[PDB]
Amino acid sequence: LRNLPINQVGIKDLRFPITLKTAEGTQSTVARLTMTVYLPAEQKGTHMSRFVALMEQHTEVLDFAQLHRLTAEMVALLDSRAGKISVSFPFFRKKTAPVSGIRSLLDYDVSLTGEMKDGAYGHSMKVMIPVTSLCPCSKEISQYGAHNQRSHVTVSLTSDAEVGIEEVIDYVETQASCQLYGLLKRPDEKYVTEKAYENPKFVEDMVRDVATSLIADKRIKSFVVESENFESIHNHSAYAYIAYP
Amino acid sequence: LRNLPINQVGIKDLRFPITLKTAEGTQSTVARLTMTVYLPAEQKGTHMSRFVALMEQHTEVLDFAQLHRLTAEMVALLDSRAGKISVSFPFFRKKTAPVSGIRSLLDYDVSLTGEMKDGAYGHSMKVMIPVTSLCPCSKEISQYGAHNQRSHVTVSLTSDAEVGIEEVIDYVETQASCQLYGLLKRPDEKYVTEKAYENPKFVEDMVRDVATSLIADKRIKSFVVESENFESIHNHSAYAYIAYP
Amino acid sequence: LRNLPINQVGIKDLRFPITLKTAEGTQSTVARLTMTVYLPAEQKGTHMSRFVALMEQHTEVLDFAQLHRLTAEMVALLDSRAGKISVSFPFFRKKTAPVSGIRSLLDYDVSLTGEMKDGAYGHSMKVMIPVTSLCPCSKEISQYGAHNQRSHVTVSLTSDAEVGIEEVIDYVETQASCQLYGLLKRPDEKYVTEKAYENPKFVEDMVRDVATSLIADKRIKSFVVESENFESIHNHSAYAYIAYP
Amino acid sequence: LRNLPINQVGIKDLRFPITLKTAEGTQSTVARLTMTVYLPAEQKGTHMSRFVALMEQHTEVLDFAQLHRLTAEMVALLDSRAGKISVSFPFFRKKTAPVSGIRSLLDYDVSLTGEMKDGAYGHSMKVMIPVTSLCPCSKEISQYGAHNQRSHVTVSLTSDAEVGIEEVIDYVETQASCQLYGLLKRPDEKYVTEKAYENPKFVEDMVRDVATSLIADKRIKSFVVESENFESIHNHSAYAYIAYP
Ligand SMILES: Nc1nc2c([nH]c(=O)n2[C@@H]2O[C@H](COP(=O)(O)OP(=O)(O)OP(=O)(O)O)[C@@H](O)[C@H]2O)c(=O)[nH]1
Ligand SMILES: Nc1nc2c([nH]c(=O)n2[C@@H]2O[C@H](COP(=O)(O)OP(=O)(O)OP(=O)(O)O)[C@@H](O)[C@H]2O)c(=O)[nH]1
Ligand SMILES: [Zn+2]
Ligand SMILES: [Zn+2]
Repeated sequence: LRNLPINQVGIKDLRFPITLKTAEGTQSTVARLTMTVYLPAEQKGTHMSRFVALMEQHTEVLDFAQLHRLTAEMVALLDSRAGKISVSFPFFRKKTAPVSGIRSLLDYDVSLTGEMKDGAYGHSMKVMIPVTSLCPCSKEISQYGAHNQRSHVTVSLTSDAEVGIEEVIDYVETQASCQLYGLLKRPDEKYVTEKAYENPKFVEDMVRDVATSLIADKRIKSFVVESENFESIHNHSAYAYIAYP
Repeated sequence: LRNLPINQVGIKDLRFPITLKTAEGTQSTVARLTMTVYLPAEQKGTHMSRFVALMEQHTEVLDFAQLHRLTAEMVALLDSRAGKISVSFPFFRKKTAPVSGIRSLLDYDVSLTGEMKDGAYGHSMKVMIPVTSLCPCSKEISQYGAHNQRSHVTVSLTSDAEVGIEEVIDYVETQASCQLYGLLKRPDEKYVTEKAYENPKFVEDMVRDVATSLIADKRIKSFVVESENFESIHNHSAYAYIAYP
Repeated sequence: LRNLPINQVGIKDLRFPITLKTAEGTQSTVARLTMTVYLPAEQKGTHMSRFVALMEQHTEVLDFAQLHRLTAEMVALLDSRAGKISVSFPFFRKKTAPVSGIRSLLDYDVSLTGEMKDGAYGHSMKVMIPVTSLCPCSKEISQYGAHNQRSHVTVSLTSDAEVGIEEVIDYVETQASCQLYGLLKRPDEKYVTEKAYENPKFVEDMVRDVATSLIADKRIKSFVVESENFESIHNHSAYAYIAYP
Repeated sequence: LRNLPINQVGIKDLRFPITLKTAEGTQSTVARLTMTVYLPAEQKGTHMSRFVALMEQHTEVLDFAQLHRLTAEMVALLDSRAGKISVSFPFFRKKTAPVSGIRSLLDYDVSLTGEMKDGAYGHSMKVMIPVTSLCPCSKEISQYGAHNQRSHVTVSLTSDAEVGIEEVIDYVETQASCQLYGLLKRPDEKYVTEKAYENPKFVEDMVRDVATSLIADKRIKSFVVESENFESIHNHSAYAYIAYP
């Protein structure tokens, strides 16, 4: 009576090396794990060591399948009817060379969750994409030139089916006025202006475009899209988000 | 070209100094503000300048009523049906050492949110109370000693009636194995050490014990209680939360 | 023999409200304090409560004089021949209106140190200034428009004599292609492009210009100047610094 | 127009995945890189693209020698007399629980720096070891219990000879009231709790005890030892450092 069920309990912010397999190759990274389960009213404690125990044992590559695998095994190991694992980490993508084979690397911040309710599995995903946004109402008053600044686009979402980290990166960068590339001389600098100068976007635009994509994709049962446009003109961001449904 | 509502759009993390009135006095602090409005589909973009305007003008001491006032004035100006203000800040309170009674400030992190949805007002608040936790497992099994650590309890709740920040602080501080003070003399430090060793609590115990107090407060419609213990024997945290309902 | 003198010891990251007096008015803020003293080889411990004790007692406005005052009083209170106090906090500046009396606020991150060696006082200062830098080699390849991004300029320095937080802000913004103002319509936006478009600067330029000022000022016995130009084109900064002498 | 040398100029916080070789094995981690060169007075600007180039090309396991190799290759390419590379990263090591012997990784933060000054090479390294501290004052004065907390010991040193990261870890872990492990079973947790209560240490004691070990290592020319204890009875830290010489 006095004691209540605890929605979730376990470890949080355990920093752990993970080798990650996505559909454009395997890569090694450093993740930060949160791992928890439902604890019923009559049980005083969960078992804290078993969460770390699980991760130490499982040196298998982490993909969508392996994340289900761990999460079901977790509820198993700790004798609970529910629980979640989250894995946050930087994710790197190789961008092949638009000039002579000089291809740069770009870093993204990604976070995968896996959840077991009673036997039912559910997964969700969060990905932050840094982009170079350009303003179209700052080119409208100025005869020449415009207000350019770095902007971040986060995309949180839930699906029944597997959805690649990169598919989401791409969903976002497609709409990007111009995305972040690696330093290449004169050649790669000419067409970074013109792509963002004649089609520039606001914080409101960026969320709409990305949302439109996300509505289309029947796998995505729900999402949130945030864009943050760090005004160079003030020490504070322009911000907007959309949730669906 | 466009056909998508934006749930919220505005400025985020405007860092702004403020003067705050609470039951126990008035203080000067520094705040992060996020302020945003609903944006209808065919409307292309909100009016970013107007947020900042609103805040430069109002020099009024912040208080439950003032937040309401400010959030209704915000949807008015930017001409919108719904909107949100959130103000985050360190909050100070004067404490009394338990034996010697020497006075010292302790610091807390607060976030207060006002929301308007078609004339209706809601306010929620988040508060973070650092306290001490001491492990009952370590106490029991050991011929002496008990590992203890600083821990963050974070309460978020919603209410129609105003709940004082200090009120949420007392609910937590009371239940903590023991609480923190800036100033302690030998007898004080003797007191607190022994207090913790007498009243050990799992992360489960804290959130449970705090949740109950909250449930016993008719004003509170909903809450989350989190407790993170930065285990002094691990390099990760123990973590638990209860959500009501 | 086995035990050594400890250069410094005390409290670190004590978060405390301070009312700060500079030569353009008094303002209230929230500071983070580090406070320490030399501990000789024969002494096992310092006195940790006295650092907090001092701050609780002294509710006098903090200016250059008051910071000496505290620092000498500190070594006194804790019976040591040396020690330092540092105070970090955000500092706000009122920027009067270039159009009809609509004047915005901008936040800066400042940090003041005070040190007593044997009786000799020494002070130093650190100030981070956010600026809107524009590139002049990105306007050189493009016929119209250029690569604009937010950049941060930190200025650390030591003086015999008082040097105002604002004098340093100004030293930096003078050289600024354009500095951060508050949102004003059409009027204030026209001359934010032209000031940074015809005189744009790199990371190397910004450090040189600011250094030149700092060499001039006979009060400044030494400094460091850092500029960080967060490339919107990559998730990593362009960086440079100069130390003198 | 210009007449001022720049001590260092380059890119900062390039976030890059790496493979690292140490005495006890080879691991995959993620790194922040800062790379910079000396810039002579009348030379206007360094060549930012070339830093990134250098790193995309070299896929070699990182190791003491490789850092040297990389920093000499860097001044070569950018055509400069002096320069600095610094690589920061989480570092993992496999530990053995003290009683049960169960294996678990603990995580550390390392920063390795190479510097070239006119053909001469220097390397320094910084390392942060989380450990447990337990107060001897609290132990003494109290009829039972001792407040303890997690604490960060941070060692920075310079040497002509290579010092293994794990070597610096062992110097600290040994002196800690007790050390951390990811996995502990009851007997293990019993062990560590009791170990700390037996070997209590002021922040003064730790840095002192660790400093001595360092002094006893002819390879180390200079060092700083810091220890921050996140006091479980306060909301600020105790802090001390020794600098040699
Ligand atoms: N549930 C819980 N356990 C904790 C906390 N802090 C803490 O040190 N522990 C340690 O973790 C233990 C929980 O059980 P455990 O994971 O070691 O597993 P167990 O001994 O119950 O059985 P096992 O050997 O089958 O895993 C407690 O007995 C205690 O020693 C906490 O806040 N909550
Ligand atoms: N020096 C030191 N003191 C500590 C640490 N941790 C800690 O709790 N303390 C507490 O702080 C005390 C240091 O003295 P204090 O500031 O209370 O002053 P005091 O009792 O020596 O004399 P006072 O009453 O004249 O100030 C210790 O006795 C201890 O209870 C630490 O790491 N170093
Ligand atoms: Zn325990
Ligand atoms: Zn103590």
